Amino acid sequence: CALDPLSETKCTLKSFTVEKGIYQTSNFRVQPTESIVRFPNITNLCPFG
Amino acid sequence: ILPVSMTKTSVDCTMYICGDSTECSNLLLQYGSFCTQLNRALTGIAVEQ
Ligand SMILES: *[C@@H]1O[C@H](CO)[C@@H](O)[C@H](O)[C@H]1NC(C)=O
Repeated sequence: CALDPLSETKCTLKSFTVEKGIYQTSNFRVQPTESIVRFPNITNLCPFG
Repeated sequence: ILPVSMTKTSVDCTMYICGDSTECSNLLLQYGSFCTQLNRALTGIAVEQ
């Protein structure tokens, strides 16, 4: 159940012969390419001096 | 006036109940065949409409 789109159909229907039609095998989602942690530019630095 | 069709919605647990949560995902598959049933129920509705 991982090499062909047909094989996932055979695997979801649990049959080796898949009848004519459209079958929702699985679901996909484009994954986060990266993480964007964003905050306001520093505005109140402390005067250690 | 007569209603005929309905909005062909389709849920996906592994994204609805929790997205980008693999620990929730395998916790879901511990529950079993609830969600393959729900997608089956809603695709049955969608084909019906
Ligand atoms: C003290 O002055 C020096 C001068 O080079 C500066 O580099 C340093 O950042 C200053 N430190 C503080 C805590 O103001």
